[PDB]
Amino acid sequence: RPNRLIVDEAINEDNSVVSLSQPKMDELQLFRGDTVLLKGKKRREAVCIVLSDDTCSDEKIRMNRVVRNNLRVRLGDVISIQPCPDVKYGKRIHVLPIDDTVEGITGNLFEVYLKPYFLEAYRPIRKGDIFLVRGGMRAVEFKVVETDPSPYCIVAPDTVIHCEGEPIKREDEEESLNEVGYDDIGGCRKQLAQIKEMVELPLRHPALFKAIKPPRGILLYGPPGTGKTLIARAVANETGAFFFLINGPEIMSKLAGESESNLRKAFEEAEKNAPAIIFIDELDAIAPKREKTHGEVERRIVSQLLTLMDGLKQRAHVIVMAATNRPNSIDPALRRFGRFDREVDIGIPDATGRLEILQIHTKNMKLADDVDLEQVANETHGHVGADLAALCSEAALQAIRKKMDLIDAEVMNSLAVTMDDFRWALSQSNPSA
Amino acid sequence: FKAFTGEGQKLGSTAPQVLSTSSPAQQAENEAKASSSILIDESEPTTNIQIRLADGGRLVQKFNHSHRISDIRLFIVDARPAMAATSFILMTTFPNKELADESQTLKEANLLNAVIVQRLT
Repeated sequence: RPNRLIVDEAINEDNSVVSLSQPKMDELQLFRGDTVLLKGKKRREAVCIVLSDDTCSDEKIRMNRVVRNNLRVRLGDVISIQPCPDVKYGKRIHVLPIDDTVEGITGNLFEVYLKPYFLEAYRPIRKGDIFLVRGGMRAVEFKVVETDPSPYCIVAPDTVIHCEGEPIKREDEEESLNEVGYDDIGGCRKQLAQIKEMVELPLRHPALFKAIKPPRGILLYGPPGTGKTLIARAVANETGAFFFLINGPEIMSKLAGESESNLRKAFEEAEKNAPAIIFIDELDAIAPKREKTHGEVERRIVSQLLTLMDGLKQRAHVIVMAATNRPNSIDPALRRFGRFDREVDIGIPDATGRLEILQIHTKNMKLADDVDLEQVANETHGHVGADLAALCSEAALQAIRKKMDLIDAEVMNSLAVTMDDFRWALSQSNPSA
Repeated sequence: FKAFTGEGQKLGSTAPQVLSTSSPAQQAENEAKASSSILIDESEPTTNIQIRLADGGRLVQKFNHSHRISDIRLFIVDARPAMAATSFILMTTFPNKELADESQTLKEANLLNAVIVQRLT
């Protein structure tokens, strides 16, 4: 069916844009800027706007995280799209914030977040939709409880918006946007694509591998703080795979026998939640080089890890990934065929990567007109994602401390970080690599 | 948890809507007259651009590429003469870029599609 399309990530960061290929647009007789009524899995409906994209396959439909969550749909699913010309300029539209993100934030959530987001853009809206508004160095969510034309609506300069406070609790079915997503990582686009091609199919279509081998060990290595955990969390989130973090220090802290039992039970639990992803953080802490280890209990725990990982063979649809600094950092026999047979090098983000990371970390931050992330990204040599995040945070702190001499969300949104603040934070960067 | 309570002050300024242009059937008749007044090139492809109005548009109209935005600016007034006394401004959407120059052809403006929404001038 022509209306069936495969969901894909969207380059356009706007919250209400659906990118489609021009051939498919004309075939569907869909004109850019028209409203579309997307149909989700569990009878979910999302009203958005279609936009052309040259770099898009005909069947592929590019979408933003917010719309995906609104439809309870993940990448690679099939959605139905049709034009919905029957849209009216609703007058009474009731929207509410979400408690988990507005806690400790005061001042009317209007003229600060809702007003600038809507203004006069004519953003389409549907009942029950969840959307995210960035401001005051915070990302506030909002739920469209009611709209004058039930259920579809489009805001208009004559639309009356009601924001009666009383933040609503997050229902368990909904997945909070605070969780890590594929757009939350910048710079390692090549490695990230490699990881997609490596792990998407086993988790998304397990029946194919059970019927028709799959990769069982991926070793992510690089300087500490490069966001390896971030990568694994994001991957688990989009693929809907159970995530189990096994911090190396946490296991090493446990006394002899307790640590091995904890590791064993972690693998067994992950197996019982198949499909699942196990992230062995700081693997070198668990299984250091043979020369480094000087204790029977460590060699015992290493042997136990090898035995369990070998037992994974009879298991399936469980992917184990670990974090290190260099392959030679861990002892041999761990990279032997099977166990950790595949490797990936996150490396250091490049100028474009640093720019992407800075943009990702400054989404909520209000930067002055003179602040340009490209020039600084060019200057910021040898900074890791953690370092870039800390630098942005330091600039924000510099701005806040400067303003304190003179919390109300209006005041918070009033202050804006300037290039001088970034230059000062830069002087205090303290690079880690 | 009543969804009809309190109030929120107006988003924007007052909008002077009258709609004193006769019964919409008359509007449709005048739109048909204006459409017939459009000179179809017969060679360049034809596209139907629908327009949104403050009260409500949906005014689908076939058009060509060689024309200028002055063509639509005049056709809208023809189909809605009341707009003659009410200056109108047309802008695209996402980005909401205001379409100022009229001398440019539609091909020059590469706007052969329904991003035509009317705002008070």
